[PDB]
Amino acid sequence: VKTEACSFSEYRIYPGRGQKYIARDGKVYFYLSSKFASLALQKKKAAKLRWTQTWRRNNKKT
Amino acid sequence: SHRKFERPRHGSLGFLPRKRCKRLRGKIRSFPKDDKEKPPHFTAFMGYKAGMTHIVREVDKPGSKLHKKEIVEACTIIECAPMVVVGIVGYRETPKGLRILSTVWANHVSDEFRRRYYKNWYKSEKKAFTKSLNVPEATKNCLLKRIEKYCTVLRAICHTQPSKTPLRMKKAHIMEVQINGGSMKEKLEFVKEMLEKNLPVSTVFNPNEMIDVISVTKGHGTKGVVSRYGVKRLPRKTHRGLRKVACIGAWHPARVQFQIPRHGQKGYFHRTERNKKIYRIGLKTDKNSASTDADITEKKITPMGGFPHYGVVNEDFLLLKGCVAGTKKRPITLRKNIVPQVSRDALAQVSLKFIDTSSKIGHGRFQTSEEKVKYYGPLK
Amino acid sequence: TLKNKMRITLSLPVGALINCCDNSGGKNLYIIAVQGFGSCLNRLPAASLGDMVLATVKKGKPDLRKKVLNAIICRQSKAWRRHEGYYIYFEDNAGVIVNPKGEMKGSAITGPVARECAELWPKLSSAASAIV
RNA sequence: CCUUCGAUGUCGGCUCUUCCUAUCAUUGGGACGCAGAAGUCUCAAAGUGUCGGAUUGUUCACCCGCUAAUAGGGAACGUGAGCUGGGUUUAGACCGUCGUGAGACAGGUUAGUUUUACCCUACUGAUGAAUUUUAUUAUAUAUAUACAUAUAGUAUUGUGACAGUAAUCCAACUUGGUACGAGAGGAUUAGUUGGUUCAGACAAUUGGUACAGCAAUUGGUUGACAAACCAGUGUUGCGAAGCUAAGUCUGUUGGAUAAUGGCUGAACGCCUCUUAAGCCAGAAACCAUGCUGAUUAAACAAUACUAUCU
RNA sequence: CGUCAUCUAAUUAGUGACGCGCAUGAAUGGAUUAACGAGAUUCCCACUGUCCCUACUUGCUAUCUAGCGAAACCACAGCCA
RNA sequence: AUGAACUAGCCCUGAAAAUGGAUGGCGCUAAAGCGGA
Ligand SMILES: [Mg+2]
Ligand SMILES: [Mg+2]
Ligand SMILES: [Mg+2]
Ligand SMILES: [Mg+2]
Ligand SMILES: [Mg+2]
Ligand SMILES: [Mg+2]
Ligand SMILES: [Mg+2]
Ligand SMILES: [Mg+2]
Ligand SMILES: [Mg+2]
Ligand SMILES: [Mg+2]
Ligand SMILES: [Mg+2]
Ligand SMILES: [Mg+2]
Ligand SMILES: [Mg+2]
Ligand SMILES: [Mg+2]
Ligand SMILES: [Mg+2]
Ligand SMILES: [Mg+2]
Ligand SMILES: [Mg+2]
Ligand SMILES: [Mg+2]
Ligand SMILES: [Mg+2]
Ligand SMILES: [Mg+2]
Ligand SMILES: [Mg+2]
Ligand SMILES: [Mg+2]
Ligand SMILES: [Mg+2]
Ligand SMILES: [Mg+2]
Ligand SMILES: [Mg+2]
Ligand SMILES: [Mg+2]
Ligand SMILES: [Mg+2]
Repeated sequence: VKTEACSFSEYRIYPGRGQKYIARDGKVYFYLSSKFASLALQKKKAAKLRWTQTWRRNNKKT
Repeated sequence: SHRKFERPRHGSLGFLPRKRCKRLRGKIRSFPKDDKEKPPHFTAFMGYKAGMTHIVREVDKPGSKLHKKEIVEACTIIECAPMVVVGIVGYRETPKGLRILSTVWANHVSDEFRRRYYKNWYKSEKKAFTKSLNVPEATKNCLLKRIEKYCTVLRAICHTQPSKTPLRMKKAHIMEVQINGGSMKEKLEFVKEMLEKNLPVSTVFNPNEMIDVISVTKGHGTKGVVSRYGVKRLPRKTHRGLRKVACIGAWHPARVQFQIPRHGQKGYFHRTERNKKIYRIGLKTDKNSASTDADITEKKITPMGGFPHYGVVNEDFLLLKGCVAGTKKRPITLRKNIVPQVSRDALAQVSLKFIDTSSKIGHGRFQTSEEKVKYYGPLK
Repeated sequence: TLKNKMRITLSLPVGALINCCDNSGGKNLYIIAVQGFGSCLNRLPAASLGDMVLATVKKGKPDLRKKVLNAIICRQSKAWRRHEGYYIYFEDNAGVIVNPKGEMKGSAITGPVARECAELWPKLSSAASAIV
C-alpha cells in the first residue's frame, strides 16, 4: 500500500484520510488530522512543539 | 385567490402515517416471482448490523472521467452467522387470499428457539415443545402428502443464533423464507434434507449480486414541523415564535385537511430499499479475511479497538456498498430482487485493492496493533 | 470537447467579489449570474471551480467597466472532495475574463489553476503556467 | 339594497395546502402558403414543472438575468386569537389653494399601544377494553355431513378486504457536417457519459457543535511552595463519543384504453376505418405490480403449552 | 414614473440642471449659512446567522408525582356532500 | 327505377370553472324513457 508523509508531523497517511492545501505559490501541503492543519494555519512551527518528530530530531532523542 | 409563486410540496404522502412501527424486525411484504424452470433455492436471509469502513477499487467505465483511476467508497458490514431450519408450512390459493394447510416441525429444537415463546423464561418450567415432537413419523408423512397434493406455495421456518454474536439478547429471531424453484414434489424433497441443519450465507447469495434490504430506521421521538417535514423557517420578528407553519388552510373547507404538516413522531419507520451490491463474503475460518492481492498484510475485518458500540465480529459476514437503515445491532432482512437485474452495474464484477481497518475511535493512524508498537519503540 | 464535470461543491453565490487572475486589465469580478441554473423558490444561484458566469468589473481600466462580461472560475477557497480520497482548498477565489465561447481576452494566467477546470477548457490549459 | 349597525377585524407582502382548464413547457398525433432547419393553426390530455434581482407601501407596471417554460385563475377579493404594520383612516405639527372666521381639501409631508384558547369539533401523534342473533370459500374418514362446527388463557409466525402512494426535466459527444438543399445551412431516432428539482435513508471520510476531558492565563483570597477556589459558563487552544449538511447511498414493469392511422365488409351491382354487424396497432392519462398503514375488517388462520375436570 | 446629465447591470428612489410656477415669493418674512441635534432622506468602507440553509448547545418553564387550587364563557348541543 | 328538391318527430355536433355529488337515491334499454288508448 502506498503512503505519503504528513508535511507537518511527518507520519504516514493511508488512503482516505488526508487534507491538502495550495499556497499562493503552487506549493502543495498534505496534513492528515484536523489538529495538524489547524496548527499549520496558525503559523506555528513544528520545531517549537515537544511532541513532534522535528523536535526529537533536534534534541538527539531519536 | 391563487398562490403568488409555485413550489413543490414538502412531504411525501406515500409514507404518510408517520407512526412507530409494530415491531423491530423488518417483514417482507412480497417475495420474488416464482419461475418454475429453475432448481429449488432459498430467497432470503437475516443478520445484524456492525458498522462501516472504506475500500479502494479500480474503475472500469469506458467513457467516464474516472475510467482508469483508484477511488474510495464507503461500505457496511453485516454479521451473518448461519441459521437453523426448523419447520415447513404450506399455502393454497383461495378467493379470500392464501391459506395455511398445516405446519410440520422437526424432531429436536434448541433452547434459544424456545425462549422466543416466553415473556420470562427464568421463572418457568419450560414445557414448550415437549409433547408435540414425540409424534410418530407416519402422521408427518401423511401431512406432507396432503401438502404435496393441495398446496401451491412452500415456505421454510428458520431462526438465528444470537449466542454467536456479542448481543445481550438470548431469544432467537424467527422468520419464514419462501422457496422458489421447480415442482412442489421437488420443493418438498429439497426442504426435508435441511430440517435440522445450518444454512450458511453463501448457500443463499453470491459475490457481485444485487440485493434488497428491509429494516427499521433510527428513532428520534417527537419532532417539530421544521425537522419532521423541512418547512421554511419564519422571520425573527414573529411574536409567538418562528418554528411553525403560518397558514393551516383556507377559510372554507371548514376543517383541517390530512395533507397539512404538523408536529409529531419522527423515526422508527419501516423501509425497503433496492439495489445494494455485494463486494465480499467473508468466512470465519479465514485468517486474511480483509486482505487483498495488492496488500498481503494478514488481517481480519474488525478495526483496531472493536466496532464502536457493537463489539468484535468473529463469524462470517457481508460487505455491502453504501448504507443501511437502523442503528448498530439492528436486525437486517435480506432479499433477492423481484426480477433479476441485467444492467451493466449488476453484472460487473469487482476486484478490491485495500480494505481499511484503522481505529474508528478518534482519528486512527495504524492498520494493526503491531505497527503501533513498532513505531514508538520501548516505552516506560 | 466533452462536458462531464463530476459534481463539485458550490460555494460562490451571486453577489461575490473575486480576483481577476489575468492580464486583461481588470482587478476584480462581481458575479451576477450562473449559466444553466434552474428554478427553486428562494435559492441563490452559485458556482464552482469550472463554471461559466456573468460578471462585471468594479475596479480596473475604464474600457472594461459598466458592462456585462463572461468569466470562468479557476480557484476557490471552499474545500471540495477528490475521488482519490482527500480534500482540497486554495488561498483565494479567482477567475478570468473570456468570450461567450470561452476564448481568453488576455493572454496569460498569473498563478496556479485547478485540474478540473483545465480539462474542460483547452485554451486556458494552454495559457496556464502551473496546473494543480 | 335581500342578510349583518346590543360590531362577521377594514390594503399589500411573507408562509402553506388543495381545486379548475379557457395548455406556457414536457407526452403522443392531424394540417400548411410543409425541401431541411425554424415556426404557425389544431386534437386526446391537469401526470410533472412554472425561478434570481434594481425602483415603488403597493395590486398592477417596467427593466437586468438564467431557463425547458418563466401559462391564466378560485377557495368570505383563501389565509391578522399565523406574523408584519410600509399605505389608508382619531387625537400633535409644516406647506399650498379655499373660507371674514371657527375650519375644509378622494392635495403633499413627518411622528403616532395590534389583547384572550385550559372549552367542542377538525387535524397530528400516544395508550386501550368489549364484541353468539354472531361467524363459516369446509372438515372427516372415493363415501358422509349446515338437522353441522365454534370454551378460555398466554405466546410466536402469518392472511390482507379497504385507504394512501412518486419521481421529474436538461446538456455534451457518437450516429453526422450524413439525409434534404443551387448554395447558405442542417433533423428525427437510438446509444454513452454526466447534471437540475424532488423523495427515502445514512456518518467510513470532510466540516459545524461543547457544562466528558486536558492544557494556558488576568484580578482577587487561603503566610510561602504545592493544591485549590470566586468573577450567574472569568477568558483562550485542542477537543473524543453522539447529533448533524454544505458530506455519502438508493429511486421497477405489465393489463386495458383515448386522439389518430388502418383491416375485412354491406347499405348503394361501384365505393366505403363502421357516419351498420365483426377486427388491429396505439399516449407523461387510467387499473394493476411494487411500497406504507391496516382497534381503517367493532375481520381472520395455523401452531406451542395449559387450564379436582370435555 | 415632467425632460436632460449622473449614480447601477438593471433606478416610480438620491443628487445637479431647465421653467408660462393647476396653486412659489419678501418681518404671513425672501435667499444663504460655520457649529449644534435620541429630527427626515441617498450612497460608500468596515462588519456580521438579515439571508442562501439550517444545525448544535446552557439556565428557567412546559412534562410525571405529593400537597394546594381560581376565572372568562355557557338557548340546547357538537362528523360530512 | 334510379336521380333529385323540400318538410318535421326522436337522436347527435354546437356545449369551458373552481371541496366530492346528485331525474330525491338505487337503478332502468322485450323501459322502470317520449306521444297516445
Ligand atoms: Mg412584535
Ligand atoms: Mg469516529
Ligand atoms: Mg499492542
Ligand atoms: Mg423569496
Ligand atoms: Mg352580532
Ligand atoms: Mg368579534
Ligand atoms: Mg371570526
Ligand atoms: Mg412552442
Ligand atoms: Mg392561439
Ligand atoms: Mg381576503
Ligand atoms: Mg370574485
Ligand atoms: Mg391580530
Ligand atoms: Mg390581512
Ligand atoms: Mg384568521
Ligand atoms: Mg404606519
Ligand atoms: Mg392626525
Ligand atoms: Mg471533527
Ligand atoms: Mg464531531
Ligand atoms: Mg437603493
Ligand atoms: Mg400666493
Ligand atoms: Mg412687504
Ligand atoms: Mg405664502
Ligand atoms: Mg416543574
Ligand atoms: Mg362561577
Ligand atoms: Mg347531383
Ligand atoms: Mg322523483
Ligand atoms: Mg316511479
